[PDB]
This record gives sequence, structure tokens and C-alpha cells, in this order.
Amino acid sequence: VNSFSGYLKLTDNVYIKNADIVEEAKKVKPTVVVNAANVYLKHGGGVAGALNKATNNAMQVESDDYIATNGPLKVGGSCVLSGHNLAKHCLHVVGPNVNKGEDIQLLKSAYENFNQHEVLLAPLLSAGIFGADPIHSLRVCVDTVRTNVYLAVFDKNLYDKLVSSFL
Ligand SMILES: OC[C@@H](Nc1ncnc2[nH]ccc12)C1CC1
Ligand SMILES: [Cl-]
Repeated sequence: VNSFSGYLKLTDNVYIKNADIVEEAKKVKPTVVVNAANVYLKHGGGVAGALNKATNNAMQVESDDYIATNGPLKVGGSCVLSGHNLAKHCLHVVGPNVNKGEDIQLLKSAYENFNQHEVLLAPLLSAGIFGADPIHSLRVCVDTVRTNVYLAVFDKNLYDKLVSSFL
């Protein structure tokens, strides 16, 4: 039993809700919130800009030190950093950005990072400003993640389409 509330159950392990991931994280304080990161951990817009703003830029300061030490992530890769005031940990996961010409096949590799954590609050990877089809992202999530994932979908209209079209 956990403190996630109001989610529709899609499969044994995948749950979904129309919600603002920032407000969800502040309420639940999950062990892990997933950021829709880029390889440079530059949290400018989308989920990343919103999460970073909610930390008063502390996420960006920590991320800049991470990059200075380790260099960029790989597309499809991840790193674990602090969750600041939102969660215990933030798993920064880089899905392919179609608006940069990146290979959509890497979306499965991106979701595999979730399997290293028993329970996560997450967005749909490569959706929104990363330019991939969200119906596809949900399908890859369901077919790749085996741990317990709570998906927050910001746009209410998109949420209804994902539910009604879910196979
Ligand atoms: O990952 C793409 C995804 N974006 C977000 N999901 C949940 N909460 C959010 N807050 C700000 C952006 C954002 C779009 C809706 C499918
Ligand atoms: Cl977005």
C-alpha cells in the first residue's frame, strides 16, 4: 500500500492520472520522481523546467555540478540526484527528443532505467516538447517497466485520449 490517490489502473504495475507532476510530487513526496531530462541536465522547459522551478533552482545548481564532474548523459540513460523538496530522489531520464532527430527506438532503453526502482512517480518519456507520440510512449512504458509506475499526464485532453485508446 502507498499514498498515491486517484489513479486509473492500466496493468498489474502501471497507473495513470491527469495531474501536474509538480503538485503530485509535493503532495506525495515519493521516494523517486522522474525528470524528463536532456543530456546536459539543462532544465529549461517542459517537466524539467517545472520541476526545477519548484526547487527554486536548486535542481539546476546540483545538476551543473554533476555535469562538470561527469559530463553529459547518454540518450536513453539516467542518473540519480536529490529530489530536493519534491521527493527523496530524482531520477533524471533522457528520452529521445524527436525535435532533435533522435532515434525513437531509444525510448525503450530510457524506460528500462525505471526498473532499478521499486516505485516511481513519472511523466511519459519523450512526450510533450520532446515531440514523440504519447500513445506510443505509454505503450512502451507498459511493455518495458516492470516496477510500479504512477504516470502523471498534465494535459486533461491528452489523458482522456490515452485512456480511451489504451489496449
Ligand atoms: O513528458 C511529457 C508530458 N509532460 C508533463 N507531464 C506531467 N506533468 C508535467 N508538468 C509539466 C510538464 C508535464 C506531456 C503531457 C504528456
Ligand atoms: Cl512537456
